[PDB]
Amino acid sequence: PRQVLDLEDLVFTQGSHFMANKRCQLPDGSFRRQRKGYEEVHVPALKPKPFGSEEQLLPVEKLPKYAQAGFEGFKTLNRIQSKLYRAALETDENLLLCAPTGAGKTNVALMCMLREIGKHINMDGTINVDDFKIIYIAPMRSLVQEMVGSFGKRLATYGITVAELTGDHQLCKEEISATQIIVCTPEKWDIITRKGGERTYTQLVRLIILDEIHLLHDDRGPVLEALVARAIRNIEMTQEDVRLIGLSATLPNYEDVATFLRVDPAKGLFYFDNSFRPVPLEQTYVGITEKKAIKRFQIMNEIVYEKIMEHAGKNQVLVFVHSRKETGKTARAIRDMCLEKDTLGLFLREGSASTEVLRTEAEQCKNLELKDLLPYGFAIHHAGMTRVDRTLVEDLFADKHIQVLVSTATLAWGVNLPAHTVIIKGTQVYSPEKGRWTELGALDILQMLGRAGRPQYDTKGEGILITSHGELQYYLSLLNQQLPIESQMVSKLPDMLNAEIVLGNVQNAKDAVNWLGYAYLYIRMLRSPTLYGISHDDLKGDPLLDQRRLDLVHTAALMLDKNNLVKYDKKTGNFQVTELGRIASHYYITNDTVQTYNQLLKPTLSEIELFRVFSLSSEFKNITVREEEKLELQKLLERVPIPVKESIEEPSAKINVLLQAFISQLKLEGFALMADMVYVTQSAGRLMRAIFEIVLNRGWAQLTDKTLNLCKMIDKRMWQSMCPLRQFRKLPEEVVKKIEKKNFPFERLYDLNHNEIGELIRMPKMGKTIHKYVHLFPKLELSVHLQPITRSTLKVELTITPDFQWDEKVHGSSEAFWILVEDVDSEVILHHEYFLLKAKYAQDEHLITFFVPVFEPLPPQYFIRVVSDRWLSCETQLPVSFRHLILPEKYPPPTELLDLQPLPVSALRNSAFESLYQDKFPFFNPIQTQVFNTVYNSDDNVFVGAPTGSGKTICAEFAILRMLLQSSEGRCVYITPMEALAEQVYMDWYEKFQDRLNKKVVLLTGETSTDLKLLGKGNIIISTPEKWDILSRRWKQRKNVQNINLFVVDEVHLIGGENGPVLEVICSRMRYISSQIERPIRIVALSSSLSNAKDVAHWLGCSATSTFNFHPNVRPVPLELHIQGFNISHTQTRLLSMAKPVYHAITKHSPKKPVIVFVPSRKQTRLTAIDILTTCAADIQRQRFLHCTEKDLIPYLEKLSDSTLKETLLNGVGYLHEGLSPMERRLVEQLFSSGAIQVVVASRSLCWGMNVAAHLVIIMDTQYYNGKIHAYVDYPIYDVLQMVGHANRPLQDDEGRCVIMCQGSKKDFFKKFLYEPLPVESHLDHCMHDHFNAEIVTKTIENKQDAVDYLTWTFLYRRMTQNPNYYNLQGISHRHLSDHLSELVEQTLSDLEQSKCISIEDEMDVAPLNLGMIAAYYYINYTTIELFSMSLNAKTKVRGLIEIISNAAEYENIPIRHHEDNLLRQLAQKVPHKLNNPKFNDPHVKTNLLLQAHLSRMQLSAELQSDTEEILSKAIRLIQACVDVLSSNGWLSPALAA
Amino acid sequence: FSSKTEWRVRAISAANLHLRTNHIYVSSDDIKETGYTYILPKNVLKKFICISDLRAQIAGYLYGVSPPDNPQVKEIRCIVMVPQWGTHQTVHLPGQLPQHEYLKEMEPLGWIHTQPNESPQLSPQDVTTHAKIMADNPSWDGEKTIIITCSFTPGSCTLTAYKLTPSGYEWGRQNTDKGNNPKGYLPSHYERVQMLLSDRFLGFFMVPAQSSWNYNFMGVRHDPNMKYELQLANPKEFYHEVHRPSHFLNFALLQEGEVYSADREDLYA
Repeated sequence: PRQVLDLEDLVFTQGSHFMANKRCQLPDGSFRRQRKGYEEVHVPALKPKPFGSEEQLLPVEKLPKYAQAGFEGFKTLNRIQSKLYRAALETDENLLLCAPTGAGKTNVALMCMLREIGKHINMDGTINVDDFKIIYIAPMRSLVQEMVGSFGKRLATYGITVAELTGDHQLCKEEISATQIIVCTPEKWDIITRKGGERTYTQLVRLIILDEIHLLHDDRGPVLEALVARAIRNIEMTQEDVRLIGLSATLPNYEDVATFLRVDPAKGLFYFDNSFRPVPLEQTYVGITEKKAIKRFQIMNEIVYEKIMEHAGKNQVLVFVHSRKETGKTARAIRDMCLEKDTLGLFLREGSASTEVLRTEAEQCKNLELKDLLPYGFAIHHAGMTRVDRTLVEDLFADKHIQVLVSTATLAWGVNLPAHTVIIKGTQVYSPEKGRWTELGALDILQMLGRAGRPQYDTKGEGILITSHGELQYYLSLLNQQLPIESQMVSKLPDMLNAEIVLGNVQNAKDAVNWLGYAYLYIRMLRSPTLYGISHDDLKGDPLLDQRRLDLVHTAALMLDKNNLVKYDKKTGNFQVTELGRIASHYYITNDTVQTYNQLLKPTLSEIELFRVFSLSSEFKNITVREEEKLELQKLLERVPIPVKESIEEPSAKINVLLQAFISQLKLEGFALMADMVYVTQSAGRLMRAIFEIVLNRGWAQLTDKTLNLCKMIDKRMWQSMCPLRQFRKLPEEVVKKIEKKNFPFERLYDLNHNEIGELIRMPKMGKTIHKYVHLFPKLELSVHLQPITRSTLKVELTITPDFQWDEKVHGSSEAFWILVEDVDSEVILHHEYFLLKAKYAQDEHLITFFVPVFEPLPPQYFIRVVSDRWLSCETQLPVSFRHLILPEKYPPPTELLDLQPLPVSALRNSAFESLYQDKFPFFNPIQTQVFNTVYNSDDNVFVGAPTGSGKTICAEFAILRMLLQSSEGRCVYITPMEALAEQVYMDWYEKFQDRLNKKVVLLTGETSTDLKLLGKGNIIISTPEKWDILSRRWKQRKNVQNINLFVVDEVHLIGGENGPVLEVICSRMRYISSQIERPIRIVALSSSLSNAKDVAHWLGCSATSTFNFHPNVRPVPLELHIQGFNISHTQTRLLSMAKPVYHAITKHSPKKPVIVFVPSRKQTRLTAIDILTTCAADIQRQRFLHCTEKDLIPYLEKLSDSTLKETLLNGVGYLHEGLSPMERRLVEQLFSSGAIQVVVASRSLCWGMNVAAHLVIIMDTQYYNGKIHAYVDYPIYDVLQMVGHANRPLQDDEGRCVIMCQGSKKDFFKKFLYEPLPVESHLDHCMHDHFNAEIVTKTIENKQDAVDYLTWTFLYRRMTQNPNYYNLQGISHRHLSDHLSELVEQTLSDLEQSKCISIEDEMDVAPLNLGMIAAYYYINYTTIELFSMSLNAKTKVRGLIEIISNAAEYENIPIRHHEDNLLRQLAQKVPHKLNNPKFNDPHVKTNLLLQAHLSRMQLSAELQSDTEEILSKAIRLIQACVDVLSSNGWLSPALAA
Repeated sequence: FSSKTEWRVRAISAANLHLRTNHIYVSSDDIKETGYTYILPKNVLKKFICISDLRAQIAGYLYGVSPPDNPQVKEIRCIVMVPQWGTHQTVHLPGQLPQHEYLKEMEPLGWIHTQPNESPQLSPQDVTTHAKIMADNPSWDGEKTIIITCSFTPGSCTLTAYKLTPSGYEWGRQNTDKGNNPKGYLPSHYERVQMLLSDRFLGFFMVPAQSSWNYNFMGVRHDPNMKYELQLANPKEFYHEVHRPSHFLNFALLQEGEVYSADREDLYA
């Protein structure tokens, strides 16, 4: 069905100049006459339409009050504004106002912004700035820059920030976040949308005002086409309405424009033809007819002189030219012609005041050319002359002293000084983009003629247009409402299709056609098929034009696939984004250019080939080297440093030399040559950034360094061999060149004193400034610490320390660096990553942890570089050296899952035992089949390493059954690292054992009083490592802790995590007890597949014939893992961009099966649920995730409290977070398990406490914001493994699919660590003190030799022989091991003695002290009790004792998230006690605030109460410690207060 | 040298040096079979070839060790590049020998230098330079140090190893003529020693700290007695920007510029 079209044939070659109406009818009084070598056509000043019988200029005292303050000094409104103020203020309806240029469209735009602003009034205040944003799209940059000032002045009363969109992507996003009224060009807004920087505030963008929308005819028209299509499609899909205001010129097809804007022909459509122009203009046209350009130019000069003479003594003249030099050239020319003819005085007659003012200002003038003209009535105005001088000219003209301003279009655009008469001279401009002399565009012509007639002084404008005869018709049609607007989207359709695909809006040809329908092109093709290459036959064949749209989509996809920007299949019509396409869309590069780069770029390019490749870009395809400039090009060829392989007659050579000249800062002479220079430089910025991104992604270190240097060099207009002090634009070029002459490395200056540097440069006067600037220069310090993790992966903790004085004026809000880790040859990047240094976090260390692979031929070094992304020569390098690196031994192979037959339930022995396995499964999974003969039939300690969800609990149950068979009065203790998991297992085994086997199971809690009773009573003691350590710390006293028989430890692979050392110490203590207590405490360990399982087996007493380490590919249900990279450094932007991919993955992988999506935090859950539902609704498959019917939801939806949760569950989506009550959690879990709801969005912290398994597991953004360090720390691999293991449905699902969407930085880390088994290490060295003091008071440790012996039991000691470098060790030798053990133990003992928790005598014996006994008694941190004993005096009180408690080191882990500071600040002002110097980032002040809030029983947020409960959990033990320490001290009143 | 466009043509030629790095020939002839054997890592070899020039010779010190339980073979584990400027037939290295902490574990093994074209004998210049270095520095044992010559043959680099005999050492230490054919130079002064490549281990480079290595364009700034501190990094290219500051720095500034430049708004930025 699809057919390939000829896109370039379909396009309009003239673009902006293309003509659509073959005829051009002129008004009644529009005579014409052939004067001489030219034709003079006239058109009279249109008579204004008589005021309607019931229409008037209503004063500003009638519009709403909130809109009055925006109109300052304005008494009545123009006719147009008075007509449509009701539409622009009272309704949110899309508008299409067609008004003449210079009729006051900006005031209508202000009316619409005032409506959007009055929607937010903040009654007591003035405005709620941070709740809305308004986009104002104006076409020219100068126009944007002047609208910014105008609207800022107008709206200053509201405090609304009006800003232009400029700068790098980070600067633009910060600007958006900081401001409200975003003024921008179509290209700028399109590029920010493509890059996604505004994704965080598009929701708050409540209005877009497309000003001067006749740009749709221009080659820039596709930009507005894409903007409006995207805005409308987002409105329709996401349903968040955004109001479109189209301010357009009076031209045809405005009905189609309104259709394209979704504007009602009745309400939102108006038409104010040129009759309504506030200052009607008599427009005359002089079409020169001769066919020789020399005579054409001479006639042009004569005609401009004649027209100047026409109004010489009557009115002011604004002559418009194309070039800055041509400005002064023609101004001096006309001055000389009037001088020759003796008509010079007509302009400046004896107006003594005006003439003397002009003469004085001239004699004050610093511009020589303008000084030459100011004495007379002539003046020049171009951007290339001083700001002071151009404002001088502007104010002089406003004072009417000057009579003839010669200017280019920038004045007419960016400054509103309207003159009585305007004279456009020639209308021919050298376009480098087309590489030839072309014609003025409609937008520029309209703006330049808009100034014709000052509304204040002028009663009739006079616009002369001196053109060529053939082109006369084009401008006549443009200016007589006869230039119909026509889409140019066929020129750039592949680019827009690629942009949409990259943004993810369109995925397959169907969605692509759906988007294409909205575009303005669609309406044009529908209305007029012939003009767009379509036959009425085709139109009748496809009334909606679906076939033609599909053909266009097919052609665009074919181009994109051929250039490799998209992976397009002709079978299903689906699109897949390529990284090349991502870069192309983000940097607006053309598909031909990106293909050229993909074909040419190689790892081995040099700085000579780089320039050639850049020059060969298709963007310059039109640029052709002309002979007239060849001699100057040769001069530049001789002077440019980088040799040119090409021959100077190639356009590629031309671009090469032009770019080198720009960078070298040389000055050129030929106007066309400077035009080409400007064009190529402005293109080169983006082009070189794109090439740098390509090479960075492909991992070529040398070439990426070269290209980044070249990008920064172009930006800073300086070769990188220069003095880096030029980058400070405030410094004198003379002093920077003196420094350059005294050539020494820049770093030499840092160590010196300001006088020292001043005398080195021989500039003592500058010395202080140079010192300030050199110290302002950015600089970083790197400190690396590396630990081998396995034989093929290291871990590098890199600390970054700023070494410069931050200064907002030069640096700004942030500084961007690139961290590159590359191999010995520095030819392949192993790890590249961004790094943002925000101003808030300067002068402090930043940790950056990453995993870098190490290959077989162990290289001598790797290199880590940090290079600024903006500054030149701001680099720092550090060689990481593998000279003393000891790689752990390669781990042994897993115990292969021998192909045993399915183990039948009869294999078990006891009938009562089988009773609880009969009806659940008739056979045990192969893992249990294999492990049974070792667990049930054998007695030695057993290790079972199987992937999560492999039923390790059933093997543990076999062990319990074996113990019970040995004796019914045995005792099994089931240790589980997480309390939620402990609760789950307690329920499972209470239903399994106690209810059926009548065997007691007791779950210990944090109460030592009842824990002993439960242990002595029950037979299956569920415990957590800490709740059991509080018991085993006195195991000698507790016989119930001694006469155990079975010790089951659950997922010991959680030994190497936070709180893991507690589990490790209790397990090692049990091993030692067993060794001493005359009867082995047989141990059964369950884990995920562990690479280093042999060591743990040896530590725990296992045998090599009882170690069962399987592989992650041994799970009963196979797993399909998919990791999606999202290279978005910003975290919120990545989070919001992942939303649509979640829905796409749900559709692709599990369309009709359970899905669980794990989100980072407590707030992201609701947003993710709402977003998935919104996208499913945008697609026609609404409520598709509700496998049940709403009839079955009311009984459960009536139990919930969260109304939004009720809404999502009604639509078919549930969500879970800690803030929810257990009732709600269990209810949604029950619904999901039953299958009523398909999608469940759960918090990250909940991955452990979940009684549900789904077919599909999606993981979001595997990082979370730790506010203590204000950094996004990665997910622990234990938690991630738990999340992926939740994708375990044994019988319902043949496979389990899990998709993790993670940053490209962590992509490789997850790819590595999620497929292979999991190595585990010990972290006891850092949390050693607590348990060591506990054992000291228990008297297990009595001398440092016994301390070393005690350490010889810990799992730590085992790993200090296989992976020593992990523990700062330098050798596995006995000497090294003993020395490290002695150093560690001595350090810990010394620290404890300083805390006074122990006493060391003879430096060899340890004895307990009161602080140590109390800390071990109530399980407090030795540091916390030290702080308590020191801070607690005889005269403390509750007011201060609460503070002392809040300073306890048991609260350092209270979560500090984002948005948590402002409400904490609010809380600080209400609690009974005030806090001194409260830094709300501090967990201790936070904990004090929440303690006071709990005591005062005030209302708290759900998330804050979540942490309040955690605080109160340990608060009781902390205050008990307070009481006991004050008891020891002997302070009655403080003890009473405690 | 012409120094006007000859450097341009030579830079263009040097831009293609990486093609030579896959056609390497080792001259295994006249080897005495009795001395040490030497093993050169291909990564450092290829980097050295790439960073060189076709006309002006470059040279760098070799450092290496012996593998365990095999002292008659020597692995070259490091190459040091020092501030130098050379001509088409000699290299003017500084008197100071390399000194750094990492080098303290390796024993100097000689130097390696490029040659514009292959020759069948060790040149008087190379022998005299080797003898002078050995005499000045006691650590340079005359039985383990060697000279490695890389000759740019048509589309290839031919590597040959030479060892200095005691007679050649005396003649070099006494000689003072720097001409192409000094008196008393005989083919008995040198002998060929076995050298071979290896893909089994990787060596590294050491370049100066404060400055770069190539001074050919900054000839005046170089002195034989110049002192220099080393640094663990990788070398730049002969024609790198840093090595020819004159071409990039001798330009002029902008004064009253951009006044008559074209008007083109950068709409996208």
